[PDB]
Amino acid sequence: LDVLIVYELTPTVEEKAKADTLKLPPTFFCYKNRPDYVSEEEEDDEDFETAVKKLNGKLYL
Amino acid sequence: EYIKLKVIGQDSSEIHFKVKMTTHLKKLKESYCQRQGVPMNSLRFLFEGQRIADNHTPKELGMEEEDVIEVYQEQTGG
Amino acid sequence: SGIALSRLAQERKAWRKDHPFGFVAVPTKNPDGTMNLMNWECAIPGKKGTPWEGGLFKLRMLFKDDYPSSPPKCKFEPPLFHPNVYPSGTVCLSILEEDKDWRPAITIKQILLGIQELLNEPNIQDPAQAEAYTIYCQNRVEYEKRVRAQAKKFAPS
Amino acid sequence: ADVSTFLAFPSPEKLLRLGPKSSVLIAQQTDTSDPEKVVSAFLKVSSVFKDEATVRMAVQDAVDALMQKAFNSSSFNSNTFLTRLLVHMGLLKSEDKVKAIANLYGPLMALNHMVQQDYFPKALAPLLLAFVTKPNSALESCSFARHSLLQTLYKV
Repeated sequence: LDVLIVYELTPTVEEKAKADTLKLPPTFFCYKNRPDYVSEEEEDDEDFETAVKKLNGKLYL
Repeated sequence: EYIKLKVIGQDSSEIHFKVKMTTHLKKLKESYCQRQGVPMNSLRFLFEGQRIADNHTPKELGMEEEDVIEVYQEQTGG
Repeated sequence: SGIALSRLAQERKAWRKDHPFGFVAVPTKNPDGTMNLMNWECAIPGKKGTPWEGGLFKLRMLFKDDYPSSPPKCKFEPPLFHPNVYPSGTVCLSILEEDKDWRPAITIKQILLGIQELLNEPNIQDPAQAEAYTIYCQNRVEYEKRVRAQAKKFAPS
Repeated sequence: ADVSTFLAFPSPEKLLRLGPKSSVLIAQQTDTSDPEKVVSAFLKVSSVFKDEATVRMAVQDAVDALMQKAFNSSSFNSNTFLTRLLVHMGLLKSEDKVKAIANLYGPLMALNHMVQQDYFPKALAPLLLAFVTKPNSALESCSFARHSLLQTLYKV
Protein backbone atom coordinates (compact mmCIF):
# COMPACT_ATOMS: atom_id res chain seq x y z
CA LEU A 1 0.00 0.00 0.00
CA ASP A 2 1.15 3.47 -1.07
CA VAL A 3 -0.75 5.53 1.50
CA LEU A 4 -2.46 4.33 4.67
CA ILE A 5 -4.50 6.25 7.26
CA VAL A 6 -3.02 5.40 10.64
CA TYR A 7 -4.66 8.08 12.83
CA GLU A 8 -7.66 10.41 13.04
CA LEU A 9 -8.10 13.10 15.71
CA THR A 10 -11.54 12.47 17.19
CA PRO A 11 -13.14 14.41 20.04
CA THR A 12 -14.37 12.95 23.32
CA VAL A 13 -18.13 12.80 23.87
CA GLU A 14 -17.93 16.01 25.98
CA GLU A 15 -15.75 18.00 23.60
CA LYS A 16 -17.96 17.00 20.69
CA ALA A 17 -21.16 18.03 22.48
CA LYS A 18 -19.64 21.44 23.28
CA ALA A 19 -18.47 21.97 19.71
CA ASP A 20 -21.81 20.83 18.20
CA THR A 21 -23.79 23.24 20.41
CA LEU A 22 -21.75 26.13 18.97
CA LYS A 23 -21.70 24.64 15.44
CA LEU A 24 -17.90 24.58 15.73
CA PRO A 25 -15.65 21.99 14.07
CA PRO A 26 -15.95 18.80 16.15
CA THR A 27 -12.23 18.90 17.04
CA PHE A 28 -12.23 22.63 17.95
CA PHE A 29 -11.55 22.14 21.68
CA CYS A 30 -8.93 19.42 21.27
CA TYR A 31 -6.19 21.99 21.82
CA LYS A 32 -7.27 21.66 25.46
CA ASN A 33 -5.97 18.05 25.55
CA ARG A 34 -2.19 17.82 25.07
CA PRO A 35 0.97 18.08 27.24
CA ASP A 36 1.39 21.80 26.48
CA TYR A 37 -1.90 23.07 27.93
CA VAL A 38 -1.52 25.05 31.18
CA SER A 39 -5.09 26.26 31.91
CA GLU A 40 -7.20 29.38 32.03
CA GLU A 41 -5.81 32.10 31.88
CA GLU A 42 -9.17 33.20 33.26
CA GLU A 43 -8.88 36.98 32.88
CA ASP A 44 -8.87 38.51 29.41
CA ASP A 45 -8.35 42.29 29.54
CA GLU A 46 -6.01 42.61 26.54
CA ASP A 47 -6.90 45.16 23.90
CA PHE A 48 -6.06 45.41 20.23
CA GLU A 49 -3.49 48.15 20.70
CA THR A 50 -1.38 46.19 23.19
CA ALA A 51 -1.69 42.89 21.30
CA VAL A 52 -0.19 44.60 18.27
CA LYS A 53 2.44 46.06 20.59
CA LYS A 54 3.37 42.61 21.98
CA LEU A 55 4.28 41.56 18.44
CA ASN A 56 7.43 43.67 18.73
CA GLY A 57 7.37 44.08 14.97
CA LYS A 58 8.08 40.38 14.40
CA LEU A 59 5.63 38.89 11.89
CA TYR A 60 7.31 35.62 10.99
CA LEU A 61 8.83 32.56 12.63
CA GLU B 1 11.09 4.03 2.31
CA TYR B 2 8.17 4.93 4.56
CA ILE B 3 7.06 7.98 6.57
CA LYS B 4 4.25 9.29 8.74
CA LEU B 5 2.66 12.58 7.67
CA LYS B 6 0.25 14.76 9.64
CA VAL B 7 -2.47 16.42 7.57
CA ILE B 8 -3.95 19.35 9.50
CA GLY B 9 -6.98 21.41 8.56
CA GLN B 10 -7.55 25.03 9.48
CA ASP B 11 -10.70 23.67 11.15
CA SER B 12 -8.40 21.75 13.59
CA SER B 13 -9.15 18.37 11.95
CA GLU B 14 -6.09 16.11 11.85
CA ILE B 15 -5.37 12.83 10.03
CA HIS B 16 -2.03 11.01 10.00
CA PHE B 17 -0.85 8.86 7.10
CA LYS B 18 1.74 6.21 6.54
CA VAL B 19 3.03 7.14 3.12
CA LYS B 20 5.60 5.57 0.79
CA MET B 21 8.49 8.02 0.29
CA THR B 22 8.31 7.42 -3.47
CA THR B 23 4.55 7.95 -3.91
CA HIS B 24 2.49 10.45 -5.86
CA LEU B 25 1.10 12.84 -3.27
CA LYS B 26 -2.32 13.00 -4.92
CA LYS B 27 -3.00 9.58 -3.44
CA LEU B 28 -2.68 11.21 -0.02
CA LYS B 29 -5.09 13.95 -1.13
CA GLU B 30 -7.57 11.46 -2.58
CA SER B 31 -7.47 9.37 0.58
CA TYR B 32 -7.93 12.49 2.68
CA CYS B 33 -10.83 13.81 0.58
CA GLN B 34 -12.31 10.33 0.51
CA ARG B 35 -12.21 10.24 4.31
CA GLN B 36 -13.60 13.75 4.87
CA GLY B 37 -16.27 13.13 2.25
CA VAL B 38 -15.66 16.25 0.16
CA PRO B 39 -14.64 16.60 -3.50
CA MET B 40 -10.96 16.71 -4.41
CA ASN B 41 -11.37 20.15 -5.99
CA SER B 42 -12.78 21.66 -2.81
CA LEU B 43 -9.51 21.51 -0.90
CA ARG B 44 -6.01 22.80 -1.23
CA PHE B 45 -3.01 21.06 0.34
CA LEU B 46 0.18 22.92 1.24
CA PHE B 47 3.65 21.94 2.42
CA GLU B 48 6.10 24.56 3.72
CA GLY B 49 3.77 27.22 2.30
CA GLN B 50 3.64 25.76 -1.22
CA ARG B 51 0.89 23.93 -3.14
CA ILE B 52 1.36 20.21 -3.55
CA ALA B 53 1.24 18.95 -7.13
CA ASP B 54 -0.53 15.65 -7.69
CA ASN B 55 2.73 14.23 -9.09
CA HIS B 56 4.90 15.56 -6.31
CA THR B 57 6.52 12.90 -4.16
CA PRO B 58 7.59 13.09 -0.50
CA LYS B 59 11.15 12.59 -1.74
CA GLU B 60 10.92 15.45 -4.24
CA LEU B 61 9.51 17.81 -1.62
CA GLY B 62 12.11 16.71 0.91
CA MET B 63 9.53 15.50 3.40
CA GLU B 64 10.89 14.21 6.69
CA GLU B 65 9.20 12.10 9.36
CA GLU B 66 6.16 13.62 11.10
CA ASP B 67 6.21 16.56 8.72
CA VAL B 68 3.00 18.55 8.47
CA ILE B 69 0.78 19.16 5.48
CA GLU B 70 -1.69 22.05 5.92
CA VAL B 71 -5.06 21.84 4.17
CA TYR B 72 -7.30 24.81 3.27
CA GLN B 73 -10.83 25.26 1.97
CA GLU B 74 -10.81 26.22 -1.73
CA GLN B 75 -11.78 29.88 -2.12
CA THR B 76 -11.96 32.70 -4.67
CA GLY B 77 -12.06 36.47 -4.26
CA GLY B 78 -15.11 38.33 -5.52
CA SER C 1 -29.86 34.98 20.64
CA GLY C 2 -28.79 32.60 19.64
CA ILE C 3 -25.31 31.22 20.23
CA ALA C 4 -23.28 34.19 18.89
CA LEU C 5 -21.85 35.48 22.17
CA SER C 6 -21.25 31.99 23.63
CA ARG C 7 -19.45 30.94 20.47
CA LEU C 8 -17.50 34.18 20.10
CA ALA C 9 -16.37 33.89 23.71
CA GLN C 10 -15.16 30.34 22.98
CA GLU C 11 -13.34 31.41 19.82
CA ARG C 12 -11.64 34.16 21.80
CA LYS C 13 -10.63 31.67 24.55
CA ALA C 14 -9.21 29.31 21.93
CA TRP C 15 -7.46 32.09 20.02
CA ARG C 16 -5.46 33.13 23.08
CA LYS C 17 -4.25 29.54 23.49
CA ASP C 18 -3.81 28.54 19.85
CA HIS C 19 -3.37 31.02 16.96
CA PRO C 20 -1.13 31.46 13.87
CA PHE C 21 2.05 33.41 14.47
CA GLY C 22 2.04 37.09 13.59
CA PHE C 23 -1.76 37.45 13.52
CA VAL C 24 -3.89 39.48 15.88
CA ALA C 25 -7.54 38.94 16.72
CA VAL C 26 -9.10 40.82 19.65
CA PRO C 27 -12.63 41.90 20.60
CA THR C 28 -13.01 45.68 20.62
CA LYS C 29 -13.92 47.68 23.71
CA ASN C 30 -17.21 49.43 24.19
CA PRO C 31 -16.88 53.08 25.25
CA ASP C 32 -17.42 52.07 28.90
CA GLY C 33 -14.45 49.70 28.66
CA THR C 34 -16.34 46.42 28.52
CA MET C 35 -15.55 43.79 25.87
CA ASN C 36 -17.57 43.87 22.66
CA LEU C 37 -17.58 40.31 21.28
CA MET C 38 -19.68 41.27 18.27
CA ASN C 39 -16.95 43.49 16.88
CA TRP C 40 -13.29 42.46 16.67
CA GLU C 41 -10.14 44.15 15.56
CA CYS C 42 -7.72 41.97 13.68
CA ALA C 43 -4.37 42.23 11.96
CA ILE C 44 -3.09 40.08 9.14
CA PRO C 45 0.58 39.78 8.17
CA GLY C 46 1.37 39.69 4.48
CA LYS C 47 2.75 36.29 3.42
CA LYS C 48 6.52 36.04 3.72
CA GLY C 49 8.05 35.79 0.26
CA THR C 50 5.39 37.89 -1.49
CA PRO C 51 5.13 41.58 -2.33
CA TRP C 52 2.83 41.72 0.75
CA GLU C 53 5.67 40.72 3.05
CA GLY C 54 6.27 42.94 6.06
CA GLY C 55 2.84 44.56 6.07
CA LEU C 56 0.48 44.11 8.99
CA PHE C 57 -3.00 44.83 7.68
CA LYS C 58 -5.67 45.95 10.13
CA LEU C 59 -9.14 44.54 9.71
CA ARG C 60 -12.49 45.00 11.37
CA MET C 61 -14.71 41.93 11.75
CA LEU C 62 -18.41 42.55 12.32
CA PHE C 63 -20.67 39.77 13.61
CA LYS C 64 -24.46 39.82 13.39
CA ASP C 65 -26.69 38.25 16.07
CA ASP C 66 -27.28 35.15 13.93
CA TYR C 67 -23.58 34.24 13.73
CA PRO C 68 -22.49 31.32 12.93
CA SER C 69 -25.49 31.03 10.54
CA SER C 70 -24.22 34.16 8.83
CA PRO C 71 -20.58 35.07 8.14
CA PRO C 72 -19.00 38.17 9.64
CA LYS C 73 -18.51 41.28 7.49
CA CYS C 74 -14.79 41.88 7.08
CA LYS C 75 -13.42 45.34 6.36
CA PHE C 76 -9.84 46.52 5.98
CA GLU C 77 -9.26 49.71 7.98
CA PRO C 78 -8.12 51.72 6.15
CA PRO C 79 -9.27 50.31 2.77
CA LEU C 80 -6.57 48.30 0.97
CA PHE C 81 -5.42 48.34 -2.63
CA HIS C 82 -6.40 44.87 -3.92
CA PRO C 83 -8.70 43.69 -6.72
CA ASN C 84 -11.18 41.93 -4.35
CA VAL C 85 -11.46 44.67 -1.78
CA TYR C 86 -14.14 47.36 -2.19
CA PRO C 87 -13.24 51.07 -1.96
CA SER C 88 -15.09 50.93 1.37
CA GLY C 89 -12.54 48.36 2.59
CA THR C 90 -15.02 45.46 2.53
CA VAL C 91 -13.45 42.14 1.57
CA CYS C 92 -15.13 39.84 -0.93
CA LEU C 93 -14.27 36.19 -0.52
CA SER C 94 -16.38 33.12 -1.37
CA ILE C 95 -16.13 31.60 2.13
CA LEU C 96 -17.41 34.94 3.52
CA GLU C 97 -20.62 34.83 1.48
CA GLU C 98 -23.75 33.13 2.85
CA ASP C 99 -25.00 32.33 -0.72
CA LYS C 100 -21.63 30.74 -1.39
CA ASP C 101 -18.98 28.81 0.55
CA TRP C 102 -19.80 30.15 4.02
CA ARG C 103 -20.60 27.38 6.54
CA PRO C 104 -21.13 27.75 10.32
CA ALA C 105 -18.12 25.48 10.94
CA ILE C 106 -15.84 28.12 9.44
CA THR C 107 -14.13 29.99 12.29
CA ILE C 108 -12.42 33.35 12.84
CA LYS C 109 -9.01 31.69 12.62
CA GLN C 110 -9.95 30.05 9.33
CA ILE C 111 -11.32 33.38 8.03
CA LEU C 112 -8.12 35.29 8.79
CA LEU C 113 -5.91 32.67 7.12
CA GLY C 114 -8.28 32.75 4.15
CA ILE C 115 -8.07 36.52 3.80
CA GLN C 116 -4.26 36.26 4.13
CA GLU C 117 -4.31 33.73 1.30
CA LEU C 118 -6.47 36.12 -0.73
CA LEU C 119 -3.88 38.96 -0.56
CA ASN C 120 -1.49 37.42 -3.08
CA GLU C 121 -4.13 35.32 -4.85
CA PRO C 122 -6.78 37.74 -6.17
CA ASN C 123 -9.59 36.70 -8.49
CA ILE C 124 -9.19 39.19 -11.33
CA GLN C 125 -12.24 37.88 -13.22
CA ASP C 126 -14.52 39.42 -10.61
CA PRO C 127 -12.95 42.59 -9.10
CA ALA C 128 -14.48 44.63 -6.26
CA GLN C 129 -12.69 47.81 -7.33
CA ALA C 130 -11.85 49.41 -10.67
CA GLU C 131 -8.47 50.82 -9.60
CA ALA C 132 -6.51 47.72 -8.56
CA TYR C 133 -8.09 45.73 -11.41
CA THR C 134 -6.99 48.25 -14.02
CA ILE C 135 -3.39 48.45 -12.77
CA TYR C 136 -3.11 44.66 -12.30
CA CYS C 137 -4.24 44.05 -15.85
CA GLN C 138 -2.52 46.94 -17.57
CA ASN C 139 0.78 47.02 -15.72
CA ARG C 140 1.62 44.10 -13.43
CA VAL C 141 4.98 45.57 -12.52
CA GLU C 142 3.27 48.79 -11.41
CA TYR C 143 0.74 46.65 -9.54
CA GLU C 144 3.46 44.86 -7.51
CA LYS C 145 5.14 48.21 -6.85
CA ARG C 146 1.92 49.57 -5.32
CA VAL C 147 1.57 46.41 -3.21
CA ARG C 148 5.12 46.73 -1.90
CA ALA C 149 4.64 50.43 -1.13
CA GLN C 150 1.45 49.57 0.74
CA ALA C 151 3.17 46.78 2.69
CA LYS C 152 5.87 49.22 3.73
CA LYS C 153 3.29 51.79 4.78
CA PHE C 154 1.67 49.21 7.06
CA ALA C 155 4.88 47.68 8.38
CA PRO C 156 4.54 47.48 12.20
CA SER C 157 6.22 50.02 14.49
CA ALA D 1 -41.68 70.71 -15.62
CA ASP D 2 -41.44 68.93 -18.98
CA VAL D 3 -37.71 68.51 -18.24
CA SER D 4 -38.66 66.69 -15.05
CA THR D 5 -41.11 64.60 -17.10
CA PHE D 6 -38.37 63.78 -19.60
CA LEU D 7 -36.06 62.49 -16.84
CA ALA D 8 -38.78 60.29 -15.38
CA PHE D 9 -39.80 58.79 -18.73
CA PRO D 10 -37.00 59.41 -21.25
CA SER D 11 -37.76 59.27 -24.95
CA PRO D 12 -35.87 60.87 -27.79
CA GLU D 13 -39.04 62.86 -28.65
CA LYS D 14 -39.32 64.51 -25.27
CA LEU D 15 -35.61 65.34 -25.31
CA LEU D 16 -35.95 67.12 -28.64
CA ARG D 17 -39.19 68.89 -27.70
CA LEU D 18 -37.46 70.58 -24.77
CA GLY D 19 -35.78 72.66 -27.48
CA PRO D 20 -32.26 74.23 -27.68
CA LYS D 21 -32.30 74.88 -23.91
CA SER D 22 -32.58 71.15 -23.10
CA SER D 23 -28.86 70.84 -22.33
CA VAL D 24 -28.70 73.66 -19.79
CA LEU D 25 -32.05 72.71 -18.27
CA ILE D 26 -31.06 69.12 -17.65
CA ALA D 27 -27.71 70.18 -16.15
CA GLN D 28 -29.42 72.75 -13.90
CA GLN D 29 -32.04 70.24 -12.78
CA THR D 30 -29.36 67.72 -11.76
CA ASP D 31 -27.41 67.82 -8.53
CA THR D 32 -23.96 67.74 -10.05
CA SER D 33 -22.25 67.45 -6.70
CA ASP D 34 -23.52 63.87 -6.33
CA PRO D 35 -21.81 61.17 -8.46
CA GLU D 36 -24.73 58.72 -8.14
CA LYS D 37 -27.20 61.38 -9.28
CA VAL D 38 -24.96 62.41 -12.14
CA VAL D 39 -24.69 58.76 -13.25
CA SER D 40 -28.47 58.52 -13.09
CA ALA D 41 -28.89 61.61 -15.29
CA PHE D 42 -26.15 60.49 -17.67
CA LEU D 43 -27.88 57.14 -18.16
CA LYS D 44 -31.37 58.63 -18.55
CA VAL D 45 -30.11 61.01 -21.24
CA SER D 46 -27.97 58.48 -23.11
CA SER D 47 -30.78 55.91 -23.03
CA VAL D 48 -32.59 57.86 -25.80
CA PHE D 49 -29.55 57.95 -28.10
CA LYS D 50 -30.18 57.36 -31.85
CA ASP D 51 -27.78 57.66 -34.81
CA GLU D 52 -30.15 60.21 -36.33
CA ALA D 53 -28.30 63.53 -36.43
CA THR D 54 -30.81 65.60 -34.45
CA VAL D 55 -31.19 63.12 -31.61
CA ARG D 56 -27.44 62.42 -31.66
CA MET D 57 -26.67 66.12 -31.17
CA ALA D 58 -29.29 66.63 -28.50
CA VAL D 59 -27.94 63.68 -26.50
CA GLN D 60 -24.30 64.74 -26.91
CA ASP D 61 -25.07 68.36 -25.95
CA ALA D 62 -27.00 67.30 -22.87
CA VAL D 63 -24.17 64.95 -21.83
CA ASP D 64 -21.65 67.73 -22.33
CA ALA D 65 -23.59 70.29 -20.32
CA LEU D 66 -24.21 67.75 -17.57
CA MET D 67 -20.64 66.37 -17.36
CA GLN D 68 -18.90 69.71 -17.84
CA LYS D 69 -20.80 70.98 -14.80
CA ALA D 70 -20.05 67.80 -12.77
CA PHE D 71 -16.35 67.47 -13.68
CA ASN D 72 -15.64 71.17 -13.09
CA SER D 73 -17.04 71.02 -9.53
CA SER D 74 -14.71 70.90 -6.52
CA SER D 75 -17.05 68.58 -4.58
CA PHE D 76 -17.49 66.05 -7.43
CA ASN D 77 -15.38 62.93 -7.06
CA SER D 78 -14.82 61.78 -10.61
CA ASN D 79 -13.44 58.40 -9.56
CA THR D 80 -16.64 57.61 -7.67
CA PHE D 81 -18.58 58.70 -10.76
CA LEU D 82 -16.67 56.24 -12.94
CA THR D 83 -17.10 53.42 -10.42
CA ARG D 84 -20.84 53.99 -10.05
CA LEU D 85 -21.24 54.28 -13.82
CA LEU D 86 -19.52 50.94 -14.31
CA VAL D 87 -21.71 49.51 -11.56
CA HIS D 88 -24.93 50.74 -13.17
CA MET D 89 -23.79 49.46 -16.57
CA GLY D 90 -23.38 46.04 -14.96
CA LEU D 91 -19.65 46.02 -15.67
CA LEU D 92 -18.50 46.04 -12.05
CA LYS D 93 -20.06 44.49 -8.95
CA SER D 94 -21.28 46.49 -5.95
CA GLU D 95 -21.90 46.02 -2.22
CA ASP D 96 -25.31 47.61 -2.59
CA LYS D 97 -27.46 45.78 -5.09
CA VAL D 98 -28.32 47.56 -8.30
CA LYS D 99 -30.25 46.85 -11.49
CA ALA D 100 -27.87 46.78 -14.40
CA ILE D 101 -29.56 48.45 -17.34
CA ALA D 102 -30.33 46.10 -20.22
CA ASN D 103 -29.20 48.09 -23.26
CA LEU D 104 -25.73 49.66 -23.28
CA TYR D 105 -25.78 51.03 -26.84
CA GLY D 106 -26.78 54.57 -25.84
CA PRO D 107 -24.46 54.81 -22.81
CA LEU D 108 -21.55 53.57 -24.96
CA MET D 109 -22.15 56.07 -27.78
CA ALA D 110 -22.49 58.87 -25.22
CA LEU D 111 -19.24 57.74 -23.59
CA ASN D 112 -17.60 57.77 -27.00
CA HIS D 113 -18.45 61.44 -27.24
CA MET D 114 -17.84 62.36 -23.56
CA VAL D 115 -14.37 60.88 -23.53
CA GLN D 116 -13.17 63.13 -26.37
CA GLN D 117 -14.20 66.38 -24.62
CA ASP D 118 -11.72 68.76 -23.01
CA TYR D 119 -13.65 68.51 -19.73
CA PHE D 120 -13.10 64.80 -19.50
CA PRO D 121 -10.41 63.93 -16.97
CA LYS D 122 -7.98 61.73 -18.85
CA ALA D 123 -6.87 59.67 -15.84
CA LEU D 124 -10.26 57.95 -16.05
CA ALA D 125 -9.59 56.62 -19.55
CA PRO D 126 -7.48 53.61 -18.46
CA LEU D 127 -10.19 52.45 -16.06
CA LEU D 128 -12.85 52.74 -18.74
CA LEU D 129 -10.58 50.96 -21.18
CA ALA D 130 -10.08 48.07 -18.72
CA PHE D 131 -13.79 47.57 -18.11
CA VAL D 132 -15.01 47.98 -21.68
CA THR D 133 -12.40 45.45 -22.78
CA LYS D 134 -13.29 42.98 -20.03
CA PRO D 135 -15.70 40.30 -21.36
CA ASN D 136 -19.34 41.10 -20.73
CA SER D 137 -22.44 39.76 -22.50
CA ALA D 138 -24.33 43.06 -22.48
CA LEU D 139 -21.34 44.73 -24.16
CA GLU D 140 -21.39 41.99 -26.82
CA SER D 141 -24.98 42.91 -27.75
CA CYS D 142 -23.56 46.42 -28.49
CA SER D 143 -20.38 45.28 -30.22
CA PHE D 144 -20.26 48.08 -32.79
CA ALA D 145 -20.63 50.89 -30.23
CA ARG D 146 -18.28 48.98 -27.90
CA HIS D 147 -15.66 48.77 -30.63
CA SER D 148 -15.96 52.48 -31.48
CA LEU D 149 -15.57 53.44 -27.82
CA LEU D 150 -12.48 51.22 -27.46
CA GLN D 151 -10.84 52.78 -30.51
CA THR D 152 -11.54 56.26 -29.18
CA LEU D 153 -10.23 55.39 -25.73
CA TYR D 154 -6.93 54.14 -27.15
CA LYS D 155 -6.27 57.58 -28.63
CA VAL D 156 -7.01 59.49 -25.40
